[PDB]
Amino acid sequence: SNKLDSKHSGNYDYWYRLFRKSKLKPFERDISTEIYQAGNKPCKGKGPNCYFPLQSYGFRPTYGVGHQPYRVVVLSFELLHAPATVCGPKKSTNLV
Amino acid sequence: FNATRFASVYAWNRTRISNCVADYSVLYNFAPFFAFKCYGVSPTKLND
Ligand SMILES: *[C@@H]1O[C@H](CO)[C@@H](O)[C@H](O)[C@H]1NC(C)=O
Ligand SMILES: *[C@@H]1O[C@H](CO)[C@@H](O)[C@H](O)[C@H]1NC(C)=O
Repeated sequence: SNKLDSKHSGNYDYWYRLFRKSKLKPFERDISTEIYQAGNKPCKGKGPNCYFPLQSYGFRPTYGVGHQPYRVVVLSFELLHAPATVCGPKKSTNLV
Repeated sequence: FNATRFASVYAWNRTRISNCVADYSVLYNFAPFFAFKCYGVSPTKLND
C-alpha cells in the first residue's frame, strides 16, 4: 500500500517502538510514552541517555521495496471441536 | 573510551578488543551518553 500511506513532501504520521523495559507478551499491548532509562539516571525528557521509547515510521512514495509502506492484517482463530459463531457457506439438509 | 586524541572521522580509528571479559559498567561510568542506540543486540542484554 504505497498510495494511502504516502504523499508529496512525506508523511511521518505512523509510529513504532524500539525502547522498552522488557519483552512484549503475546497478544498484549504496551501503548505508553515513557522515556527509556539508560543506567541509573531518572531523566524524563529527550536527548542525552534518556530517549523517547518510540520513533517515527516516516513514509514517502519513493523508497525501496524493503522500505515500502506494507499493510499487514493478521487473522487469529481458536479452532477445536466446539460450538461456532463463524461458519462457511453450506446448506443444512434434513435429519434421518 | 578514555582517550584524549580520538582520531577524526576521516580515519575512524578502530581498535581490536580480544582476550578479555567485556564488562559494560566500565563503559557506562565513563561517558554520560547522548546516543546509545543499538541494532543487533539489546542495550540491556550485553553482559550475558
Ligand atoms: C490488558 O491485557 C490485554 C491482554 O493481555 C493487553 O493487550 C492490554 O494492553 C492490557 N492493558 C493495558 C492497559 O496495557
Ligand atoms: C579518564 O581517567 C581519568 C583517570 O582515571 C579519570 O579522572 C577521568 O574521569 C576518566 N574520564 C573518562 C571520560 O573516562
